[PDB]
Formats: sequence, C-alpha cells, structure tokens
Amino acid sequence: AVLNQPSSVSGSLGQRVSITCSGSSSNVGNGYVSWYQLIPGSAPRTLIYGDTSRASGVPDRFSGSRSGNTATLTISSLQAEDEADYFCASAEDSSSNAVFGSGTTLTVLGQPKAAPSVTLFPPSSEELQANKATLVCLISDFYPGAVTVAWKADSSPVKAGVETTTPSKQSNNKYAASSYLSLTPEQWKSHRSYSCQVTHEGSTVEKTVAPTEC
Amino acid sequence: KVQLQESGPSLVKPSQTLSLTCTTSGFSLSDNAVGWVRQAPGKALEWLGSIDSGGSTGYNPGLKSRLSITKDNSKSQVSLSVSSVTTADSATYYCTTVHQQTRKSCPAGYTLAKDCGGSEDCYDDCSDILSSHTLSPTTTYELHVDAWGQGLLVTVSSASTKGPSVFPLAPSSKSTSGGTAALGCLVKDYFPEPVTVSWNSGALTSGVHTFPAVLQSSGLYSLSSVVTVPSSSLGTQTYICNVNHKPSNTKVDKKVEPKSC
Repeated sequence: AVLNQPSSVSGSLGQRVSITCSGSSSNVGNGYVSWYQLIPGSAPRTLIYGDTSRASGVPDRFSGSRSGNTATLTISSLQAEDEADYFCASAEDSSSNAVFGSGTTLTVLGQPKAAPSVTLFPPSSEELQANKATLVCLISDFYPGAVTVAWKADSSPVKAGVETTTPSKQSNNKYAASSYLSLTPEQWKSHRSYSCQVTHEGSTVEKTVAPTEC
Repeated sequence: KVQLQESGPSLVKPSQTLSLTCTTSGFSLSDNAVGWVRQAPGKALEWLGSIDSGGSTGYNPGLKSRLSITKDNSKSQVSLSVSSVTTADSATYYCTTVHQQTRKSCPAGYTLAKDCGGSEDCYDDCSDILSSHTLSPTTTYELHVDAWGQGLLVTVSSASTKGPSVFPLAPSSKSTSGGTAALGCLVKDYFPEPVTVSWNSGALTSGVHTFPAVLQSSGLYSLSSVVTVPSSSLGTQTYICNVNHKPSNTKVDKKVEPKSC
C-alpha cells in the first residue's frame, strides 16, 4: 500500500545522492516505477516514469534505476533548488491502482551561511483602533534554517501570546521565519519597550519597538 | 497547455459528502485518463482513483466503498465524491492526467489468444487450440501521473468559515536597510486555510515572501506577506497587497502607506 522510502537523505552541493524505493513483486517488482518532486508551496512535478525515462524539462542529473523490488532516484550535481520531498510510485495489480512511497525529504548541505536580518513591526494604527495589538517579527535571509526566537517586555521574558512559524525556504534558497506577540492595546502602551530576540549560529539579533516611538 | 482546475468546497462538516469537480483543457478528455490524488498534512500521497477514455473506473481498494468518480466528455469535467468524511479526509486534493496501460506478453512459441483470432492466455500451437500448450501471460501494469493540478485544500471541521482581517505593516526608519525597505500585510484571524498574497496585482514579484500560517489557540489562522522595495520609492510609488481567501470567497486589497518617521 505504501512503498518504503528513507525519511530523509542529505548531500552536499555538487555531490550525488541516491533515494531508494522498496516494494514487492506486485508493484515495484512489476517494473514501471515513477518519481515525483514536491517543492513546498508548489504542485507536484513528475520527474521519472517507466523506471528510467525522464520527463520533458527534467535535467539529466535526475536519473532513475530499478533492481528487482527496489528502485532508486539518483540526483547528481546537487543544487540548493533540489531541496524537496520525493515520492516514488507504481501500479499494483491494475493499471488504474497506484501506490506511493512514504516520501523522502532532501536536504542540500554546504550552502553559504548567512546571519538573519530581523524586522519588527509594532501594532498598526488600524489594528489599535480595532482594540487589538499584534507585534510581528519577520526573520529572513539566514542559513542554516534553524533559529530560536524569544520575546521581552522591557527586559523580562514573555512566554504567553507568542506564536512562531517553522523556518521555510525563500525564493533565493535562504530561509525565513516569523513570530507574533499578541497583546491588548493596554499591554502595548503599558511597558516601555518590546523586543524580538533571534539566535542563530552563535549570533543574536534583537529588534526593539516602543509605544512612545513612531 | 494541459491545465487542470479543481473546484469544490474548502470546508465540509464531518459525515457529509465531499464533492469535487475537475475542469480540463489542453487535451481531449475522451482520449486520456484522469485521476484523483490527495495528500493529508504531513502524510504521503494517496491514490483515490481514475476514469479512463472508455469511461471505466478504478479505485483505491481500501477506500472504494466511499468513492465515486464520474465524467462528462462534452463538458470537459470530471467529478469526485467522498462519502462520510471525517478529520482523516482533510487533505489537498489533486486532479491529474494519468498514463494507464496493461501489457500481456507471452514467451517464444506461445501466442496470445487475442492475436490468433481464454482470450487472454498464451498458446504454443494455434493450430491445435485443443491439444495446445497453454500458459498464463506475463502481465505488467504501467501507471504514472503525467500532469498535476494545483490542488484544492479541503478541511473537514465542524467550525465555521471566517474571512480575514488585513492590516498594513508600514515601513519606517526602523524598517529600512539603506537602499531597500521592507513592508507587508498581516492577514489575521481566518478559517480555514489557505490564503494567498500577491503584490501590485502580480506586477511585483521580486523580493516577495509569504510566510506559512500559524494556528492560534482561538482556532483561527494568521500569516504575513513581506516585500522589499527601494526606500526612495516610498514617497511616490504606491504598494498594495492582494489577499485571496477562496474558502470565504473574499478578496482584499490593502494599500500600505509609509509612516512619517
């Protein structure tokens, strides 16, 4: 029902990675395996069909092979844009019955490191006139995609009212993340300042906003 | 020009029937197979079923009792119904074009009966036909998705739809990075997903990033979209964020104006 793929595979820039797809005689062993690429925020794309045939527009650095009950997608000249989820598939006892693999997340190591740029927005005037207040902390242009976000009121930590998204890729292959601090307009005008503190690879960037400041 | 557009409800209550439609263009629907695939959040792709050029349908065996797939060649439309939906049926639903072919091959000497005028069986001597050596053909099944649709996110929930509130994230002196400045829009308190954001009706694509939504304890979603622009253009050029929330059939255009500081 579900073909067996490794959960995650890793490779460096310019190197080679192989993704395996193990099934049985009634699917993979039947001998017509396809491969699909899913980039976050995009529809799936067909890469390989019929074990080895390459779909039009797919670079020749994607190549498929099959040995018995195991199929393999090999990606060479690994590029940052290759980071995605990869699924194999094949028919099972019918040309109108498909089974897919469990999926593999590809991570491309060896990319240039970059410290995050932080932008902290105070609650807008329009939201305040609606008796609501949200501080928005936007984090962009960092690598690797692993940051920790903390909030401060004046100088003491803030734990409640905070929501933070998992870092995801931008269009330039760098990572971005966002964090929110929900407050009442009274809490906003109460303290003297609020801070968004982002830690990344032994570096810490902190942005501060104040209700008494524009 | 092969295009596939899924349409249907974005929110359905449990136990109800989910009916989706796929409108096709760029190929003859009466000569190609169309299939439905779904992906639940964090799970793997799941085949639902297909209907081919002859109108015959094949389904996922584990879900066949809840699935129905029909089509209308003259309307370029294919339908999908899922009965008695639960939370487990929340997923992105994809309409697809599918290559489908069954091959039955016989070894040397043995001949397929469909060839020699048990029609799907091999026969060594077609002259005998009665005293002929017979075997079972080697059958291979070919299936791959050719084209994928953009997908329709379907959330199964008893909560109610809520359109979004859009607030500007105005640039100031604390938002500029010298020659460039960041500005955006906060899309707050909507349900269910998804929301898409463009800038200046799509004329502004470089420097745009729309962040994934966050799920507040109130059960509502929020996200932000940011765009980087030249700081010198803040006084003259106007910037508008276009928010699209199909679940509530809502479109919001919000002008983001710079602050005095």
